[PDB]
Amino acid sequence: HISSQQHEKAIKSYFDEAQTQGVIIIKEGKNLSTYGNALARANKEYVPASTFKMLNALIGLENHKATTNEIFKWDGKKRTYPMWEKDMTLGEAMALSAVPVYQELARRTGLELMQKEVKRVNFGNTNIGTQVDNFWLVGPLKITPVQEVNFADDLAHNRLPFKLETQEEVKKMLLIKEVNGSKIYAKSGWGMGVTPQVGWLTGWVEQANGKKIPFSLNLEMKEGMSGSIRNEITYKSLENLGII
Repeated sequence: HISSQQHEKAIKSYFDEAQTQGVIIIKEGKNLSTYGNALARANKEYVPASTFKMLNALIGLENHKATTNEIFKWDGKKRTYPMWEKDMTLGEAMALSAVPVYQELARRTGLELMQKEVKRVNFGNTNIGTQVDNFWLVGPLKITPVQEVNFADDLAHNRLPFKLETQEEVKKMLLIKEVNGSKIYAKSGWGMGVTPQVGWLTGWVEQANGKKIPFSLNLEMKEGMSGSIRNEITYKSLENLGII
């Protein structure tokens, strides 16, 4: 029906119109497809930012540093956003991307265990340095858009080296949208403590027929830019390709 040239032009325009540079890697089966207006970003390293929360959650749950029902109490100190000044579960913190909750979880895990677990799952360059509570925000941990879809691919198919239940627990925390029988599971990310700033939206679409299609949107964020563009560009691309 529609030509590859046309799909590539449309996706590229989604990034052009947002006035940013980015790429969206789609994985169908074992085949990777790169779309966007800056394809060379596919194999470049960037901090994972909040997308790391997926692995942070897997590690904490596997090593019993928390349960899926445990309420992390707000300590009462001012936080960057009012929505974060409340008591929440890992799952609510994932949806709100509440860094404080995941920094606490990382501290429970501890530097030694964290470095060992990141090495074991082979996430990005696997280096977390010496600060257990911010390595995914300002370095030294980095990962490429290609490694992100592959990580998303593994999780969606329960192939990561964690118990089946642990992966299922975390996957339930990532449902962000339902469209015509398709479910989108994803984690957004936005590293503001780095220059240039990087935006993410990694995950997968589960189609009605059960097929899972992983993706990874990666672009440069600019001050005065709405975080929802990550989602809007992802949805329009997924739709344009007929994925959802």
